[PDB]
Amino acid sequence: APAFSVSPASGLSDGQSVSVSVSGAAAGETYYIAQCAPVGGQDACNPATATSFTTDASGAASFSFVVRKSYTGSTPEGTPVGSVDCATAACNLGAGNSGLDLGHVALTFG
Repeated sequence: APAFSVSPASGLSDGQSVSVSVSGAAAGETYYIAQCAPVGGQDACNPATATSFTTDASGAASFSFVVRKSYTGSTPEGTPVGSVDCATAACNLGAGNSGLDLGHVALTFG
């Protein structure tokens, strides 16, 4: 129903920025946009790229974001495995709340 896409969805380089656009929801609902990837241990998420936004004009939210081939991630169990990479594993950028699920774009590194 809602809309969550990113211009550059492939061929992303460490540091390269990406364009994100959220048009579908509406004023009266918050959302959390973040990128996470599993690790040889369990799972890790990026804290620096951890940001949130809210809808309003017909539920629109377009802004400039960024990506990193490898980002310092950490387990959610008090176990900071260390840094995380997207070369051997894949990274997924999703954005939404527990009540509404917009979707996520699978990032690739060619």
